[PDB]
Formats: sequence, C-alpha cells, structure tokens
Amino acid sequence: VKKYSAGVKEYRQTYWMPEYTPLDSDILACFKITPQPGVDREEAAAAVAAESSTGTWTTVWTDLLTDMDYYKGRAYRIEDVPGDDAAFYAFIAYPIDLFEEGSVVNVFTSLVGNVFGFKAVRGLRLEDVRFPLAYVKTCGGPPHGIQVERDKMNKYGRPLLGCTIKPKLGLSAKNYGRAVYECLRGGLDFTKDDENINSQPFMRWRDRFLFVQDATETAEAQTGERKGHYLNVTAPTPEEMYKRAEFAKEIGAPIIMHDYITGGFTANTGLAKWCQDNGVLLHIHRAMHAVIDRNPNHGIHFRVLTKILRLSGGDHLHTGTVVGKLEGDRASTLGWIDLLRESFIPEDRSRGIFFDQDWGSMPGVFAVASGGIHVWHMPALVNIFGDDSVLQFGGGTLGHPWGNAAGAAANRVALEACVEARNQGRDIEKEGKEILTAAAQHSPELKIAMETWKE
Amino acid sequence: VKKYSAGVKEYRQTYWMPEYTPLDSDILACFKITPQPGVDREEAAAAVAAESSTGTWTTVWTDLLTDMDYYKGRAYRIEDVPGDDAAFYAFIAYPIDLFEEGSVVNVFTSLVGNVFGFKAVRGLRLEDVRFPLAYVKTCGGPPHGIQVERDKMNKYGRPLLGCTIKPKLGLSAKNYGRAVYECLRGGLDFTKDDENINSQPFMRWRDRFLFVQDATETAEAQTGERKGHYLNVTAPTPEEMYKRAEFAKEIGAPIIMHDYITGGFTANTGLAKWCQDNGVLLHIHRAMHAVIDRNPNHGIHFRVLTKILRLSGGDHLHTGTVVGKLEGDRASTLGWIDLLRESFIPEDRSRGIFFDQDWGSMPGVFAVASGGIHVWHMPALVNIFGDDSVLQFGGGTLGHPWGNAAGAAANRVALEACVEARNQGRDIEKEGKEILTAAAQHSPELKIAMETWKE
Amino acid sequence: VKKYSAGVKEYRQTYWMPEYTPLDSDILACFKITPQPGVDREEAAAAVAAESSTGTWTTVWTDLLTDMDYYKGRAYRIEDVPGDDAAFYAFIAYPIDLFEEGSVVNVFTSLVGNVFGFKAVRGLRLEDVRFPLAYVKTCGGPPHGIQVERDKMNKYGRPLLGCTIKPKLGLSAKNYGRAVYECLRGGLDFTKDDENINSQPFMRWRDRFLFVQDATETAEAQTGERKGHYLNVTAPTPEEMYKRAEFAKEIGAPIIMHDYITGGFTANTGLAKWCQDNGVLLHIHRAMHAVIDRNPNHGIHFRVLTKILRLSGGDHLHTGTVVGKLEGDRASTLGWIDLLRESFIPEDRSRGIFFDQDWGSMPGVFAVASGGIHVWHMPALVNIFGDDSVLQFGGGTLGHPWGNAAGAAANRVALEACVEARNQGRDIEKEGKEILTAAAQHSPELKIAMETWKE
Amino acid sequence: PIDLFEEGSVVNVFTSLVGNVFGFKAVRGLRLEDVRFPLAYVKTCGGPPHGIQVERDKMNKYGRPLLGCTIKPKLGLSAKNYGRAVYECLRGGLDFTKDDENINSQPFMRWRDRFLFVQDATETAEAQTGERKGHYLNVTAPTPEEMYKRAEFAKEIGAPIIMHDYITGGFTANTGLAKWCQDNGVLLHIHRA
Amino acid sequence: MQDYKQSLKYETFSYLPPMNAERIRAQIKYAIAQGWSPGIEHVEVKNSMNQYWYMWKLPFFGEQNVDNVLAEIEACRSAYPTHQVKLVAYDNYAQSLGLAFVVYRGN
Amino acid sequence: PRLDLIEQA
Amino acid sequence: PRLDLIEQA
Amino acid sequence: PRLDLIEQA
Amino acid sequence: PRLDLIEQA
Repeated sequence: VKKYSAGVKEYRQTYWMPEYTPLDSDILACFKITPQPGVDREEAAAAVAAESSTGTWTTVWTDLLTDMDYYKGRAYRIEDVPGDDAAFYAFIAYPIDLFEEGSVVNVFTSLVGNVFGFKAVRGLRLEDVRFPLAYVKTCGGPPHGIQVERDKMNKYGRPLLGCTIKPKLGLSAKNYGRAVYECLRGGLDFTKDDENINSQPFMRWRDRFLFVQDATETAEAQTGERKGHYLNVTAPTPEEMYKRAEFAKEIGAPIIMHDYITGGFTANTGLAKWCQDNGVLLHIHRAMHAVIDRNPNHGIHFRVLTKILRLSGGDHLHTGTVVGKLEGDRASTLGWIDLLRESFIPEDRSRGIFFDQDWGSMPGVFAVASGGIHVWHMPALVNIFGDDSVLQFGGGTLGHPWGNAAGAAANRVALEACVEARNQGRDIEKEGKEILTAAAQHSPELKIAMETWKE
Repeated sequence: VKKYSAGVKEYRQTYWMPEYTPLDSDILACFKITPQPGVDREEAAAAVAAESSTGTWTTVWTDLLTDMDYYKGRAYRIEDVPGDDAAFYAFIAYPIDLFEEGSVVNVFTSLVGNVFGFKAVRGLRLEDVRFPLAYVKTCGGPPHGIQVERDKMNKYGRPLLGCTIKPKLGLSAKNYGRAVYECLRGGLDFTKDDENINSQPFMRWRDRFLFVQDATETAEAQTGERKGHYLNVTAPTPEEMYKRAEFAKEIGAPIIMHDYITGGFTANTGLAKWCQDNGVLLHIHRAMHAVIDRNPNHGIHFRVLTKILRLSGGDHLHTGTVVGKLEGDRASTLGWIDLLRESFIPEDRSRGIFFDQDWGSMPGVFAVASGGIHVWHMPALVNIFGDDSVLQFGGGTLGHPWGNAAGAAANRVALEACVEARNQGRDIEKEGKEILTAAAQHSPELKIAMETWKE
Repeated sequence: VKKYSAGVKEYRQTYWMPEYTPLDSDILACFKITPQPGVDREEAAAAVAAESSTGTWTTVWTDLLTDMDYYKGRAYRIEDVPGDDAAFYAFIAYPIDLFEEGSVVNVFTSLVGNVFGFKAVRGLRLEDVRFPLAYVKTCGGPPHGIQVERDKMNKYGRPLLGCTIKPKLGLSAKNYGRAVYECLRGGLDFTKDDENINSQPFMRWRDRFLFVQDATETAEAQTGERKGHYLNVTAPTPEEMYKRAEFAKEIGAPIIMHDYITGGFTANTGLAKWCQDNGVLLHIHRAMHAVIDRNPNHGIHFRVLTKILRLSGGDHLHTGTVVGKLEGDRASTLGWIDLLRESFIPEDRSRGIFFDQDWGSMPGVFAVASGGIHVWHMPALVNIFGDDSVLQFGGGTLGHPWGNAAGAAANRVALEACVEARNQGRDIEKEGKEILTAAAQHSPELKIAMETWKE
Repeated sequence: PIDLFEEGSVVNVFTSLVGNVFGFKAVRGLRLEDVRFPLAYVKTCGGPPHGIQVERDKMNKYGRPLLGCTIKPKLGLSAKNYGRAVYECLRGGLDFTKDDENINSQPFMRWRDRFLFVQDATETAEAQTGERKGHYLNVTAPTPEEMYKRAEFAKEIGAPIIMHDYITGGFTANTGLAKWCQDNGVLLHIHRA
Repeated sequence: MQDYKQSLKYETFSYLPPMNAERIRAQIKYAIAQGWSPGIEHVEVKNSMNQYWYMWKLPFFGEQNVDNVLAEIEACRSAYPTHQVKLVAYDNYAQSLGLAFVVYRGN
Repeated sequence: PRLDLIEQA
Repeated sequence: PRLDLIEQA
Repeated sequence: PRLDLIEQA
Repeated sequence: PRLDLIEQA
C-alpha cells in the first residue's frame, strides 16, 4: 500500500503470505489459533501476525514511513490440529530485525505477551518457536553448561544427587547448616535452598550463606568429594541479588540458584552473565505446569519456556517431577530433556516439535528431577534422565528414619547401583526392584529406606 | 508432634485448623481448590497449606528443630463456590515471618509458584490475598502515585491522554520522534514506546531517547502544557535497564515505562526504587487475560497481580481494555480500579474481594485504558475510570485521516467535552453521542474522527 | 583417525573434503594459493586448511581428545585463477565455533595472521571471506551508520563535504581552529584532524579540541547548518584514547576519528562500542594500497579489510582516492562501495566477490573520497560515490587562492551544481565541464578555483 | 588533661564527664554547670561551617536580624502545598522559611518531592522580590548515608541552607554534616531543644 | 487531510472550547460537592509551567457558595489583569488537587 | 482518595 | 537504500 | 554428547 | 525463648 486511507481494514491482504518461504534468519512461531466464529482461518492467522508485529487495529499513516513488507510478521502456512477442529495451526515468520539482540523474552512478549486478537481470534496458544542460529548466537546462554560444570566439580559417569533442605521454611541458619552438613557428608553432591528461602526473619541470608559454606567445606573435607549448596540469591531488587551473589563468590560457594518465576528474565539474564564472569554455577528453578504451562489449550507450552531459559542462561533447570507423569507424557519428557542438552533438535510432531531447533555451540543444561521421589524411583530416573541430570531428593533424604546422612547414603547407593547395572547392560527399569534389593543387602541405610516408602 | 516418625502422613492433623482466628499480621489467601477424587476437603486444604509453607511430602526430622505451630500455614475455613460443586474455597493464613520483607512475590511464588498438590489437589487457583498493613509498610510501592504525579506534571481535573506510537515496530528514531512530536503538539499529555520497543536494529534506544526528548521539549514549548513520553527502559540485564533509565533522567525525560512481563519483579522493584530516588515517573505494563490471568479456573486472578504490581511499584498500571468487556465484568473493572487507587478496600464477594485490603498511606496508581479505543469510547471511559486515569489512544490518534496532530486534538476535544458534561451533571454515557456531536460542531478534527470509526 | 601415531603426515586425507557442502554458519575463505613445486593442489589447499585451524606440522596425541571432524577447517573446492596458472583458488570452510564472538580479527589472524605454509605452500593471498549472518550478528558494527548519521546531522540529499586541515603537521591549536573556522563557515560540513595529528609538542590535544570546538560552534551559528570536525582520538594507550573521546563528548563535539592503522583493531572496536554508548559519530581511516593491500599476489585484499572495518565499527571509512584510479578498477571501486553500504552483496567474480555477503540489518558506512582532488573531480566523484559519501577536499580547500572560506564555497557550489544536474537527469560526468562552467558564472570562488587547478 | 580526649570530638569530652559517671558510691547528685574548653582543644574542632559574618556575605544580608518562619501545620502538607506556603511567605518579606524539625520524609510528603517544590518556591520568590531567599531543608535522616544523600540533593538543586535536628540526629551525624557543609558551601541551621 | 495547528495549551479542559460562565460554574459546583476547597492561583504567562504559581489569598476552605468563588476569581483578575488565572480544588483526603483548570489564559 | 478509605475510618 | 537490497528481496 | 548430534552431523 | 512468648501464643 502506497497511499494513506484511514479506517479499520482486514489483515489478510498484508499479513497472510501463503507463498512465503521463511528465511533462515526468521523467528518462526507456531500458534494454535481458535478464531472468532465466522472469521476465516487465513484472516485470523493474519490478525495474529499483525498484532504480534507491525499491525494496528486501524490503519495508521506512519506505516508508510517504513517498509512494512520487510518488517511485518506474516503467516505463511495453516494446518489442522490432529484431534480438534475448532483450532488450527498458524505458522508465522518474524524478521530477525524485530527483536533486541540477546533479549529472548522481547521475542516472547512480542509474540504472546500483549497479543489480544484484533477481534479475529478467541483463543491463542504458542506451541513452538524456532530461534534461528543467528539469534541464538546473540544470547548469553548457560554460563558454563554440562561439560564445564562436570569439569569444575570433577564429577563424571553418573547423575548428580541433590536435596532441598526441609522444612521449606522455619529453620535458623545454624540448623540449616546442620541439615546441609549431614546431607553432604552422607553422599549427596549438592544441597539447595528452597526456592522461597531468600532472607526471612528466622534466617537472614548472610547468616545462612556463612553457615552453609562452613557445612559445605566440612563435608567436603570429610568425604574427599567436591560438594556444593545452591545458595538462593533471588532478591527483591537487582542490587540485592548481585550483593548476595557477590557474597556467595567471596566465601567460595561454587553454585547459586535463582527462582526465575520470582526474579524474572531481566534479573536472571543479568545473573547468568555475572555467573560466567565470576565462574559460579547457576541453578534455575522455573515451575512449569503452574499458572503458565499447565492449561493445554491456553498458554505457553513448556518447551518454549525451556528454550527461553536456556538462552537466558542457567547451568541447571528444574520444573516439576517426571516419574509421576504418565507413560504418555514420557515422550514429552524425553523431548524436553533434548531441548535442554542437545545441539540440534530435529522436527518431530509426535513430541510437539514443529521446527528444527539448532543451538550450535550453545552449552547444554543439566535437567533436574525433583518432587516426592525416593529410592524406588531411582531406576526410572536413571533410565529417563541419563547421566547429565541432577536428581534432587529433598524429603527422600531428610525423611529417612535414621536422619540426613543415612538418607543421603541410601540415595547414593541406590543411584550407583542403578548406574552400575545400566552400564552392565541390564534393563534397570524392568529389573529395578532386584537391583535395589541386591544393593540393599550391603547398605542397611538403603534397606530401611526401601521399607520406609512404597515400591 | 514431639517425636520423629519417618513416613508419609496426612496433613489434616497439622495444617487444618478450623478454630484458628487469623492474626492481623497474617498473610491470608483464598484458594479455589478442586481436590483429587476421594480426598476430603479438609485434607486437601491442609495439603495446600502444607506445601505452600512448612510441609513436606513425607515426615522430616528437621521439623522438630523449629516450632511448626508458629511457622506453618494453616487452613482455617472452607466455603462452597457459588455455582460449582467440585471446587471449594480454602482460606489459609500464613504467619508474616514466612516472607522476606519488601519482596511481595516471595509471598506470591510461595503461595502458588511451586505448589503442585501433595497428591491431594487436582486444581488450584489463587483468588485473593490479604497483605496485612504490617507487610505493606515494608514494600516500596508506587514511586510517586496519583497525587504527586499530578503535582509534578501540573495536570488537574481530567483523565490524562496518552498514545502508543504505531506501527509497533519498524520506525527509525527520527521518524519515531516525528510521530511523537505531532501527537504531543496536538493535545495529548503523553506518548509512549510500545511495550516491545527496546533497542532494535531499526531504532537503537539511545537514538530514540534523544529524538523523543527533542520532540517532547518542542511540543511542550509550542503548547504551553507539560508533555511526556514513556521511554521504555525494559532491557535484557539490570545494568542495561539502569543505564537507559539514567539516560532518560539525564536528558530530562519526566517518565519511563517498564514491561513487567518482559522484565520481571526483581527488575521492576529495583526500577521503582530507582525512580523514587531520581524523581522519574514509572509506567508499568503487565498484560492480563494473557497466559496468566485469563483462565477462570486455572491461574492467578488479576486482582492478586494488581496488588503485587502496586506493592512492587508503578505510577501507572496497564493491562487490557475495559469498554469492550461486557457490562457483567464492568463491576470487576470497577473493583480493579479501586484496588489500584483507594486506601482501604472493604470485602465484597460480588466483586471478587474476599478480604479487607488496607493500603494505609501507600499511594494510588493511575489506571490505564487502552485497546482499540477511539473517540466514541470516550463517554464510557470517562464514566468508568474517572479523572485518575490515563486514556491511551494509539491507533485512535495515528489513525486519524488528517494525521497525528488532528487525531490528538480530536481525542482531546472529546475528552474535555465529556469531562465538562460530567461536571455539569449530565449522564455522559447515555448522552454520549449528543455530547460528542455538539463538541464536533466546533472541532472539525473531532467531526471527521467520529466519521472515521463507528459509534 | 582413532589411534595415535606420532610423525609428520600429509594433510590431504583430513583437510581436503571435496564433497563438503558449507553450512550456512561456516566462515568461508577464498585463498589464492601458489603451491611449492611438486606439491599437489589438493594437498596444498589441505595444508592451508590445517594450519589456519586445527592442524599441526606433526601429528599430536591431543587431537584425539576432541573431534577434529567437527572443528577442522576443510578445503572443499579448487578453481583455476583466470590468467595465472601457477596459482589456484582454494575455498576453505571454517566452523563458526573456531572464533571468538564479536572479534572479527580473531577470524582474520587465524586465517592469514600466522599461516606460513606447513612446507606445502610458497604463496598465499586471502581474496574474500564469507562472514555468515550468525557471526555478523555478534559484532558491534557501525555505531550509527548512514541513515542515523544523516538524522543526527540533519543532512539530506547530497554527499557530505569535508576537508583535512593542512599542513598536516606544524600548526598551533589556535591557528588550527582558525583554519577549521574558515573552512566550516565557507560551506563544508566537516573538517578533520590529519591522521597523524594526535598530541604533539606544537599542538597538545586538549588545546586543539577546545579551539576546534569553538571554531565549530561559531561557524554553525554563522551558517545555520550543522557542522563537525573529526577530532582525532588516536592515542598510545586505550586509557588515553578513551580520555580524549570523553573530552570530545564533554565539549559537545559530534564526531571523532580513529586511525585504524595506528590504533589497531582492539582499540577501534572498543572505541566504536564507546561511540554507540555516547552518541558520537566515528570516522575511520585505514590506508589501503599501503603495506597491506597493494601487492596483487601477496597480502590481504582491501575488500576483506573493508568487511572487517564495517564489523569492527565505523560511521565513515576512508582509504585512498578513487578518481585517479583507472576506469578498470572503477568496477572494483563500485564493488568496494557496495560492501560498505548495502545489506546484501551477491557474488560477482568480475568485481572480486566470491561469496554472497549478507549484512542483514547491520548499518552501512559512509564511503570517503580524498586524495589530491579539487573542483574538477566533483562530477566524477558525485557519479561514482553517490549521495551516501563524504568528499574530503583538504588541499582543494586550503589551497584556494582566496583562502579557506572561498575554497569551501567553491567546493560547496561545485558539489551542489553536480547534484542538481544529476537530479535533472543530466550525465554529469560527460557534461561535467559545462555544469561547472555554468555554476561558475554565479560563483566567483568556483570560477577562480577552476582556474587554479587543471581540468 | 587534654590528652584524655579525642581531638575534634567534643562529646567525647562530654560523655566522659557526665555520660557514664554514676558516683562510685560517694555522690547522690551530679550536675555539670560549666566546662572550660581550652583554646588548644577548640582549634581541633570544626566549629561552624561558615558563621555569622560569612553567612551575611553569602546571603547579602546586613543591618538587621534575619526573619524566618516554620511552615505550619507541623505535619500533614503535601510537597506542592508545602512549596505554596513557602513561596507565599518568602515573597512577602521573610528571609527564610524552614522545615519543621520532624519533617523528614513522611508518606504524605517524600523528601525529594519537598526539596524540589521548595526550591522552585525559593527561586520564584527571590526573582519576584529581588532579595536572596532560603529555606532550611531538613536533612535529618535515619542513617548517615541517607542524611548525606539529602544534603547532596539540596546542594545539587542550589538550596543555600539546610537544617539538622541535633536531638534526632546526634553528635556524630551533626559533626559530619557540618564538615560536609563547609566543604560544599551550604549553610547549616541546627535545632536542639 | 487537515493539518494540525500547534498552539500552547493550559492542561485540563484547554482542548475544549473556552468555558462560558455556566460551564465554569458547573465545575466549581462539582468541586464543592466533592468536598474540595476551591482556590485561585495566578502567574505571569511566561511562568505558567512553574510548580508554584502565586496563590490568591488562601484556599477558600469550607466554602459552599459558588458565587463567592466567582467573585474572588474576578478580584484576582482585577488585581493581575495580565496573569493567567487558575481555579484549583484542594482535596485534603488525597492531599492532591481534585480539579484544576485555567479560567483566564492571561495576556 | 488516600486517607478517605482507611481501616481507621 | 537500507532495506531496498535485502536478501529478503 | 555436545558435538555428537550436531546439524553438521 | 523467641517464639515461646508470641502474641500468637
């Protein structure tokens, strides 16, 4: 359009380009769109492309000051959803120029943050986003990633073991350090603050950091293995966040954690850059299937959020538990794991992957398993997550009848028995009970752990 | 419980206290809980109280190191939901000691961030949260608030007028400033960056700030009225955010904006403290009915998010449009407005308010109306939002057939005609057309605006 | 190779991959290789791929610690040179992982910096380098570029006019400012320090900056046109460079210059980032056909150096004169210009372009023409460089018989007469004399300038 | 002996004398009537940052007592209304206005807003009377960092004079503030009931 | 397309046609009915962007009669016939101005 | 506003 | 200029 | 891991 | 101590 004509217009003629082949540099998005009744699919897809890019609810004269054809998002393909009929899949391409370099949420909130519909869409859901390699290279990514983290902690050949201190709230700093010390000396690689342990009246953050670090050094000397505790630096302001991270580094803490939900993207991205500058490992917690990622027809799918968290940066990523999930979503669990750790993820509709995602050299992220898991879950966990994972047993360790050290040892024995059995070629999920029962013959701690919780 | 016994236990005996009267200092929460089939309501409410506070999926010995009775969250009342039968209302009290002072999301993510269910709940929804005055006093709140903002900008007796520059993306800095200049000189109080205008290749942030500030000064000199433009300081890292805010202050920009969704709580809270320290007004955008707040039985209700945003801090708050919403949710629109601006909001179930919310002296926040609104919406907008609001007309201004200045004037005339008619005692919503038609007799800009978009 | 065997080996079997299709992310290089007598072409190309990447003159056991197949540079095609027979073209692909992000010389010195031959090559010459878009996005590029520079200086519709102050050395600061003032008030857009004017005993840098800035402000007030002077911040140390740049910004100087040859890549890249952070335009001088880029069979071609300078960052780029060059290299002049200013340069062997170079949104750079040019060159200059160029007339202005102001006016009249004639559709190179003669009828300054130097 | 005391720390003299002197079981009543500070000790103290003669020179006021006025009500006014009261007093013929001693940074009037509106009021009345005007901006603060920050903002906006509640703030804060005032050419009004 | 003509503005209601006596009266009635105290500020035209205009006497705290406010507007006009004159309404509950608009644009 | 609707009122 | 000669075009 | 599953492979 | 004598108790 070369001439200005005020007034509301349809979006199909500008924002629906069925003959458009996406450039390699394009940000691609797959939306599950349920259009308003009567509205054609091509128009509704065009409406989402307009509102998430250069479109306005009415024609503006300022469009003619730039070239819309270059800058606009444009829907280029529509596909039926297998199962539903109301919804359809819109594939929309966004020129890479639309986004701030190294600011992956600026992609995200442009796409769905403030995209209400332009009166043509009654339901939107962002399924997948292809971040082109050109854009990936501008993001910080994980400050260290799997391979460097293993080198720094000198840990090889098995999943790492962690544990959140319980109760979630209420412990004094010294009692917190006692719990940490007992877990670490018993065989856990890591302990961690609970996500909502920041700096409360019952335990100020600086006191916690000091006692925890003393606990970490003591257990490391008494086991001869490197130990860590994710010190939670999540804070109300960035200054406070950086101050706590600086104190963690000052006292020699190898690893910190950040609640991405509490803190937000800006804080997390800054923290991840800080962590790479200061050689501190960064554990990220972002609950999924909670508010944002649980509704199957309304919201942002967790694999998009997973991609964002990897670009924003984190050496570990945790959402929810995987074993309690059904065998059906286990295929989605395996696809989730691959987005975190692999360099190139090919398209696979069965797993929910609509685009090839190329990470290039961006480091992978440790996948974290938590939840109400105990020793009996260990075979499934080892089989599903493999070696490049952290298995966190909070209640499973502090809930052992003989205390933290024994609980840590039980989990450590169970983990190593499963890893050894896997390396011997045994099907550890099918033979799980027998593997644990045999290892329990030499580990009284494991024996009573298996009696404490049910197979 | 005085003795340690390992193993999974029910939560009813610890976390269900039907005889508990909440202390004035308690954080109160109202959850709409749908329990797993077979699970009793008192047990499921107890499960949510446990997981959002001091509970673990299995008994841990570290509970005995502290006093759970003091620290635990405890459900104290259960009510049916009017309409549903599967769901019920759980009222849970949290001792104020559970939370970091001045960190309101630490309240929020403790409550729903990472609360999956303990196998007793299949559906959770946070309806309302009573922040006690003791906790409110620890939060920064709006850096200035309504009354101080009006004093700083010397604006009295009417809603403020704003406009997002369109197209959302694609304009060079100089062309951006041209659009801003034309809008401001035409009668708008404010213009603003789009939420996703940060620092893109087509317009780097520093160039935008300079040209916009030149546009703002020019239009202010040519109108004799104070002008502003919300410079978007949303950035990938906190350092970058502060740097842009500092440059805004350095060049004399009176107001900045922050996309809370993009940036996150930590960045926003830090920015709001910075704004109070530097006398800069802060506009907050947080889309609601988008991902988080749209699903009526799954997620966090927007009034809880509204309370958080007021405590976190912002002089303006924007989510979505109010006029297009139905007359039914207009009562929820009016309740939303009051949480933003009033000092004490009494309980009112009809509006979704389950607790008296006392703000004390915490300043109110300008409510912002946007969307595809134009002159015809002005009577309803003035009637619903009243004077302490900002009415943003992006497309309604830049989509005027005679350009921005004329569009700004049309909206300015419509607004003042509605305000004058309201002050004369007329029912401006019922008499809206006649009010605008009469004012259109003296304003050709308004006349053709009314012909451009439909009543 | 899976097993370690010490000893010297050939490179053909590892580093010559004729079936390799370059990835879009690969850094591609075109070398003109003259092999040692007897050595096969495929072996010599393999030798250059080895030495410029993961190769060693003898087999090392540490190769087996990594995957060479992923990391190695590999020659994938060989072509004869049209004209020579001793030489051939080797096309070598380098995985993007080999290079530091945003450090384009790390690409350059890896390729040719320290690549001697591995005893298989007696002559090397880097002809072209394909920087993939993924790598381009990591570089800072020009701090502002053509379009933003025109917006900042409010200059449209013609080439900009500049002038180096002469004599190159020897003038006091106040006399320097006098020369600058006279040139600027006469009609030049810019003046500039000579490349080797830094801080000498006869003129300390701070005194020069002050007097020049006073000269710039005075002439700007007396002409009503924006003026600038490229203050040379080239310095022995980075601290000193930044200090001078900071003083330039402090006194309001709009533009600075940097001698890339003197200063080097690291200083220039840091300076360009500083310039974008501080809104200062950056003029780059890098002499070509001097030491590095003049020998046609030995060295780095100027188009590779041009690409580096654009990525490193500069708003203007100057090497040598273009009009005195022969009509044959004018095609190479036009190709040089396009690499500086265009977004996508297609492959064209006739111009020396062996790969498609995609710049994406990276801003273009003003091309600068200098040398012993005077008014008679103006038609050719306008025709060759077009509007997005700076025409610098040092001697052509200060060598006018009536002094700087008259000389500046003569050049300004000649330039505008040529631009106006071009816009009227006239062939200004063929009609150059008539165009200047006609304009000389109204400009006595131009008239005697044409009599001072020969057509 | 003068050696008993820290140089330039006159309260160290004061609290040594009566601060913690209970009696040694021989005294049932004590009262410090006068203290001779020797000139040698006086020379170690900062003293007034400017004093009478320099203050008169800075404000260009001669030949009469200066006139001031505390804004009333003591508490409750917004910043803009505070500046209105200040503007009206200053344009009417007062040399100074002042914050009340307990006006620091309250919810109804944050300190930075007060400083800005008061300074605008001061400049306006000065232009409209042709006489130098001032308003004692109260920098009394809970912490020294906060005290210095407010004093720095007072200097930044051109306020000629600040005040400090010695009772609220204490000796250490006041002595530091007085040294700061001499370093920054700001007049210092002290309230000590 | 019509070109927008740039002119100085005077904040709230300055984009409407200038107020007659009835429209001014209705606004003052509104302010009194809200429990706000009417006040009058005035300033030289060039200083209209200052935070602190001259206050005319004191705010008419607890004034219920619209005609008294109008008379004081006239009194202020006569005292400073070249000044911009603004009607303000103090809201002591918010410690803000509930309403403010320029009744005379000055000269 | 602000103090009109206090819990104190 | 700028976007006239893009690879996209 | 890392380079086993590259797009290059 | 600390939580023995709370107002909550």
